[PDB]
Amino acid sequence: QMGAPITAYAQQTRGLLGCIITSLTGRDKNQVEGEVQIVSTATQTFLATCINGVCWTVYHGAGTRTIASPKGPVIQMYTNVDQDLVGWPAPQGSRSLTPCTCGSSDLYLVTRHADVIPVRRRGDSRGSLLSPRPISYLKGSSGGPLLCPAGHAVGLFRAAVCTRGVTKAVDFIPVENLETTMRSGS
Amino acid sequence: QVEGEVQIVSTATQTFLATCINGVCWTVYHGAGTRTIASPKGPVIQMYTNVDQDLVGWPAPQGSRSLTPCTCGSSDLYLVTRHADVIPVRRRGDSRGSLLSPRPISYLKGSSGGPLLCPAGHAVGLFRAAVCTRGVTKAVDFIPVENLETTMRS
Amino acid sequence: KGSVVIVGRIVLSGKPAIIPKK
Amino acid sequence: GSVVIVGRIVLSGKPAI
Ligand SMILES: *O[C@](O)(C(=O)N[C@@H](Cc1ccc(OP(=O)(O)O)cc1)C(=O)O)[C@H](CC=C)NC(=O)[C@H](CC1CCCCC1)NC(=O)[C@@H](NC(=O)[C@H](CC(C)C)NC(=O)c1cnccn1)[C@@H](C)CC
Ligand SMILES: [Zn+2]
Ligand SMILES: [Zn+2]
Repeated sequence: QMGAPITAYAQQTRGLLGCIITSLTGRDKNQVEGEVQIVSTATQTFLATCINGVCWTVYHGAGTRTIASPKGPVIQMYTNVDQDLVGWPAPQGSRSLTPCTCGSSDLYLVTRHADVIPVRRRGDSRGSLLSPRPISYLKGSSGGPLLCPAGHAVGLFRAAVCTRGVTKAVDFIPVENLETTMRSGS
Repeated sequence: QVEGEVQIVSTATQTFLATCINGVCWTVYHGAGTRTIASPKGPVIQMYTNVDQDLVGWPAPQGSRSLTPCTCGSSDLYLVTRHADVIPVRRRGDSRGSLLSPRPISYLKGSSGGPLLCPAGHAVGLFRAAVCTRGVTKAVDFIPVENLETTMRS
Repeated sequence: KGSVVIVGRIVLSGKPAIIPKK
Repeated sequence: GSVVIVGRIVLSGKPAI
């Protein structure tokens, strides 16, 4: 968010059984808050980020699926199979992040555990961890945001470079790839 | 539910702050000294006491969680007060930092032993004393995390 | 086949605060 | 005397359900 240091917390709203029933009915009456949403399909659990009034995540996780809302299942707004992107209209009550304009290379990744990991940009869609971590830690964090020192969105977490069970580098989808998915079509 | 990283501590005399980094509650020697912390099971002895670096440490209490030390080397620091206000600070050395907006001395009083965070929210150091000229503070003085990390390897 | 469901949230906007109650 | 805890501060800004 706007200025100050990036700090985060996590709140669980549903259990395994509660998730399964609302996945099949597609009806979710629960109240929504925050910028980042912890998503699930029962079988797999990951992350979703709100940038520009739209809730984005990875295609390798959600596919061509619908999101559960208070009015029933909501169809996707954007689907970009090649850039590994998916988008639905941001749920009522969620806050959106503004794309980065400062061009900084000191990125900060937010995990599902609500921890903030320091990342250094090493390319257009590549960055390296300042402290190498085990692969288990990064699991469930796909679709999560990479923030700049101001707390603005640089990109969404896609894949980790794993050698022996430890990850030294991360792979992401940059914010400019989102805006060209908005300007494209199908 | 809900654990704090920063504790608001008090002696018979003054009142200051205490920050949990790596399973241990740290604060300034000029506030606690060789004192013990209160717990429902009795007084707890200090795990570390470094009189030279103005450091004191006891094991982390109940209702607390630890801050992870900074690994990004950023110079854009942020001070957290006893009132929970965040002050932007620029690093001007190993243990020195300047305020972007010069505040009166009262504003910083009792915020010693508090943390100085980097943009990731990770601990860079502990607020020790404020640099005062005429009653207005323009800069701050701190104990960096690498002093805490060596005092542990001992 | 089934829908994607929201099982939790993460808020970035939380500013430092004093924990309420005694 | 001892050092007592008179309050706590959360950095994350977590409200508590
Ligand atoms: O998607 C995630 O962000 C995530 O957290 N996912 C959840 C839920 C989940 C979703 C999809 C799957 O896929 P399935 O198993 O095939 O049905 C499983 C689970 C989770 O619990 O993980 C994570 C982020 C990583 C921790 N995503 C992954 O698991 C990705 C998968 C995608 C698939 C599309 C193409 C990109 C990768 N897996 C990895 O990132 C994987 N490592 C790699 O594939 C890297 C990719 C490079 C492009 C960086 N390759 C190497 O590390 C490598 C090393 N040495 C030689 C060659 N290649 C890791 C999980 C390690 C196996
Ligand atoms: Zn920016
Ligand atoms: Zn850092």
